[PDB]
Amino acid sequence: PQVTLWQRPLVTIKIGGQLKEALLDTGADDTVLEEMSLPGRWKPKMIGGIGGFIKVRQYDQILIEICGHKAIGTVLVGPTPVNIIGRNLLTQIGMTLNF
Amino acid sequence: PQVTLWQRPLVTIKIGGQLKEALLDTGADDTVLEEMSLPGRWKPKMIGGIGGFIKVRQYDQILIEICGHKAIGTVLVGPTPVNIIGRNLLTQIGMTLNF
Amino acid sequence: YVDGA
Amino acid sequence: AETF
Repeated sequence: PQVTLWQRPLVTIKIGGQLKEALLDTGADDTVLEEMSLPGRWKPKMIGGIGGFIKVRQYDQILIEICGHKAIGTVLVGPTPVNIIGRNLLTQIGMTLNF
Repeated sequence: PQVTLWQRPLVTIKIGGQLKEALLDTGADDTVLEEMSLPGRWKPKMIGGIGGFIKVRQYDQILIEICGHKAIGTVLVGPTPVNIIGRNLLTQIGMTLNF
Repeated sequence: YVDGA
Repeated sequence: AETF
């Protein structure tokens, strides 16, 4: 429905049959999850941020449920410090940033 | 004003008498700006990101105007790829996520 | 993502 | 892309 930012905007996600916690990150173009087991094939890719860059596995057409809302999109998997839900999926759950 | 995420949530900021563009980032605890001239004293610090860590200068009580809304708080300055407005300031301008 | 750590 |  709505969430304030006094604390990190953590949500529960279900992906690849597993339950995980992830950060809603309006500053992320893409969604990136810590290392996990995800079926299917993938393609190499590299993403950047503060501190440098990391190498990740790119999975397309991946189903994910975010705090109850389903979305299908690309998901990156690699050495990120935390699971991040990026705008590619945020737009699917009608996530808007209002102020 | 409401803001969707189909595109990067860029906003205009005024800080230290200068105009800059910055990304509204709910995944960021802190506000971090690219190298710029700011008055007052600072104290070293290191923040983390997806690619690792960067060294930055920490300034407190810094006044910033984000899309017309004033806020005062800590601002970090260092080698970040882009200007990021983090939650420490996002809460001051009443930003929220809606889904 | 910015981690104050 | 970039996870800023």
